[PDB]
Amino acid sequence: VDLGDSLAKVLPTGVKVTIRHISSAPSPCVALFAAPPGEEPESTFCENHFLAVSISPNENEESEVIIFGIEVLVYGTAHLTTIFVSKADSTGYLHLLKNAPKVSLLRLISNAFLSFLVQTHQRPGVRLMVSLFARAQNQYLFPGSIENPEKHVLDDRGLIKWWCRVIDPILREYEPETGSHEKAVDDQTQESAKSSATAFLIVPGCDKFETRGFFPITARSDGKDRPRWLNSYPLHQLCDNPNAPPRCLVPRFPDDPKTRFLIDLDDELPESTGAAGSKENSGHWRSVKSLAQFWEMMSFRQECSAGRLVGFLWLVINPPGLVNSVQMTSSRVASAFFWPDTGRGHAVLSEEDYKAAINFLIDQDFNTKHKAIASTKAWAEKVASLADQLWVGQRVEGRNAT
Repeated sequence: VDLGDSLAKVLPTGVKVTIRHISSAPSPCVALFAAPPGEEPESTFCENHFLAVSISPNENEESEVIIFGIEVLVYGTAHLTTIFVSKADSTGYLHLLKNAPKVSLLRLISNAFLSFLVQTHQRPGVRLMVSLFARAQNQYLFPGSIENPEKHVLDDRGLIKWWCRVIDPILREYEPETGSHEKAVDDQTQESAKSSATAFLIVPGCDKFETRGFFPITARSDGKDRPRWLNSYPLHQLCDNPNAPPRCLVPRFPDDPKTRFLIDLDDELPESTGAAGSKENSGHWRSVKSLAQFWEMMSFRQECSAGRLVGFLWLVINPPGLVNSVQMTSSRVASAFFWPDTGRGHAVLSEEDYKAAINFLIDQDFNTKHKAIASTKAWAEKVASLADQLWVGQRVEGRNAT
């Protein structure tokens, strides 16, 4: 599968953009889930992906300006692939694109990029998850672009609805499901031979009725027996032991408001925890006693109060030979699998060079058209240098006529 070609098929006819997809090779990382007492963490690898999208305000000119950046982290264990969105920002210069149709190009791009990474990181028989948290914030990517009067940002509620609309078409390429802890009918052999999926959304502070307000309108016509959007956390699909302490049941992503909370709660534990032969290693928090209580208390954190909201999204995909009733299995040992490389970027950088590529971009300026155009040329050359290529990326022309 080709990213530029996938993208060309969804972009409106005549829309021309340039893409640079850089990635890093899978390298060992800290587990997404904390280990329960007496066990080691699951062996976990992470692969960084970053897509920069630019336009040329005048064709047949070297002049490019970046309009969008999205970073996606792909985690792998023996039993779970996790595709996590870590960064996504615009610059506000998309308007410089002559004849730019009304559909959110940024939505189409994000959809296509995630779709691409799912197709190329899907392993046979292994559950795959797309995940993100949605909230308005100080995204690293493009400093000064906030001063650009043409950059239009959404608030928390708008971002949550936006991200669900990004996820919805990915979700609906897969078969409906009936329910994990639901009746064991003959929906077992049906949903198993085909790739299936459900989307899960939680917005702490919002009840089951208000939360449905965030769902795409497509959800109105799904049958009661096979909903595609659910207001809950898919615990039994993500965790092998739903009875382990709550600190083990929630994934820990970079810069995530919920991880910030997890870390504060972890600090309520005695420091004797983790130490050899410890008697203070139940892993139980002081102020929060269950997973249910974790989500409730999330709603009182800074990111969820005084008018702020954050939405947490999990798209859980069950490949053929797997239904949503099959509980997650553990790869832990009591106290390296095959990672297909078909969705690598235009440039595969070392961990060090990838960091330098992102940091260089962050160190640039996007306050005005002229400064952003200069920042774009500069970053493009830096990437080329790190990649040992003369020019990185490719140009894409939309083909979608519908």
